[PDB]
Amino acid sequence: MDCIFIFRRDLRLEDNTGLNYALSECDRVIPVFIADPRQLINNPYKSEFAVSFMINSLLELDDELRKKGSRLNVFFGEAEKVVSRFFNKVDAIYVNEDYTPFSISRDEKIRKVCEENGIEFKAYEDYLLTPKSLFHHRNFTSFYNEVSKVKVREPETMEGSFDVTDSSMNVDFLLTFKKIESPLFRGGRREGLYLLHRNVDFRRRDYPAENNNYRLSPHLKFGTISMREAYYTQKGKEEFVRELYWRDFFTLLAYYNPHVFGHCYRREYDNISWENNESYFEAWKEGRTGYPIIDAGMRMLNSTGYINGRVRMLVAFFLVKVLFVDWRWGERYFATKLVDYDPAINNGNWQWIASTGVDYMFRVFNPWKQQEKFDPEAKFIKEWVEELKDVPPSIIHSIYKTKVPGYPSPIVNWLERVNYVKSEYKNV
Ligand SMILES: Cc1cc2nc3c(=O)[nH]c(=O)nc-3n(C[C@H](O)[C@H](O)[C@H](O)COP(=O)(O)OP(=O)(O)OC[C@H]3O[C@@H](n4cnc5c(N)ncnc54)[C@H](O)[C@@H]3O)c2cc1C
Ligand SMILES: Cc1cc2nc3c(=O)[nH]c(=O)nc-3n(C[C@H](O)[C@H](O)[C@H](O)COP(=O)(O)OP(=O)(O)OC[C@H]3O[C@@H](n4cnc5c(N)ncnc54)[C@H](O)[C@@H]3O)c2cc1C
Repeated sequence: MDCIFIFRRDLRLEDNTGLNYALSECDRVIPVFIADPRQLINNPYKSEFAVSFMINSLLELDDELRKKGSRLNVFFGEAEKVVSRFFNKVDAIYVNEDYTPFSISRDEKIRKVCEENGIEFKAYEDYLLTPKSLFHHRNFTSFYNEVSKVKVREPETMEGSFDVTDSSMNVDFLLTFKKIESPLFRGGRREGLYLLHRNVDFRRRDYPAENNNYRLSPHLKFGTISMREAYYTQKGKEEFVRELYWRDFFTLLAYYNPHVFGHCYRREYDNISWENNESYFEAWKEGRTGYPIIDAGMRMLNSTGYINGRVRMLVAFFLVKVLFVDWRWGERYFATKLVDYDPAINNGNWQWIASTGVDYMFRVFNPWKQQEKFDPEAKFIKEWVEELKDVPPSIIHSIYKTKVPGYPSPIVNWLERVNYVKSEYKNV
């Protein structure tokens, strides 16, 4: 048959489930990418960094296609409407299903349009490491132990034929949306594999100053490499593989509990009276809070669109349990900066930290203790907080006692706040 494959979040030609079936089931396959205005224009949850990474990855994907006497066929508009106008005469349409409300309804509409035109619509599982039917767990540890026993499908690629549509635009069109690139990523599968092979001490992955994180999230989220590939390449590293499974967990959690997008996983907490002091929130986004480690984190994130998991949760903790600001505010702000923004993964993590999610205990961290343990030399802090650039570490770790020039002193006492926020939770 003459069919179409629509890329979305699986920006690669290797080990792409839906693409594989498409290549083996039809004679010619037209590789398509649809620039959707609901995602690229006036998206409150849009990240400029994430977009650049996607565009760059889309540019790289286009090269791989040209090396096969084809090219990426680009269209513009809402997915369902695009299919409707341009593909009404194609045989079938292949894709990889996703798990968010937006994605689910978008595919339902494409399905309707497909039935009323005689186009076969085939969606396949690809983003997850495990089959979705296998989910039915309260917490992560329960999930991992049960599902990790299952065998991960091995990467594979089918041979086929890539065709083109003269009408369609080409990747050049997408350059309008690439406005500001992360100095820390370049996108594409080639960079992805390079990162996948750096040998780091994952053991010390908590220390920001060190370089022990693979920085693979954006590549996994946008699919320059498959979940299965990351898995087999690192199969021997238990720590990394278990963390890889956290992606599946949060995705599936959201898939089976759509209400997380807008409400608390544990609904009762939808009654918390967030102080939401717009003033503190503004200080948090600018990294002008009085805590060095928190300031360093936000500042890095702002200019880079990335921060390791340790800083990520310290920052999230501080906004929710110390400045007492609704986690949804932080969720949205992050969605705005993360080069690796993933709706379900971002949501899952925020709720976890705000303890309105999968973690049922009311977890608390000591900013100063934390700061001093994971950045003993204050190297990370000095790298991102301009003003403390020359203050000796010893002082920085106690900067609440002093008051260096140009650096605001703590905007609140975390201890008193955390106690109040908790009482407010128990109150509920
Ligand atoms: C900034 C960005 C732009 C992208 N543009 C395209 C594109 O043009 N074409 C394409 O095929 N794929 C695009 N992608 C890839 C996208 O991840 C896949 O298309 C995916 O299948 C779509 O579902 P999503 O939930 O990730 O949509 P996303 O782009 O995250 O979001 C789509 C819609 O959901 C809203 N939304 C996102 N997060 C939240 C939240 N936490 N709470 C409430 N609402 C939220 C957005 O505002 C928008 O209205 C883009 C991804 C990002 C992060
Ligand atoms: C408040 C908060 C928001 C977050 N938002 C996102 C997000 O929007 N998109 C996203 O991809 N990750 C998010 N995470 C998870 C995690 O921080 C990032 O995946 C990680 O920092 C990416 O950098 P890395 O690849 O170097 O991770 P490293 O530790 O090198 O690699 C570990 C890998 O395991 C997985 N992983 C590790 N921690 C988590 C986690 N907590 N949740 C899910 N998967 C994990 C990822 O594949 C990650 O690449 C968030 C975490 C927190 C606490």
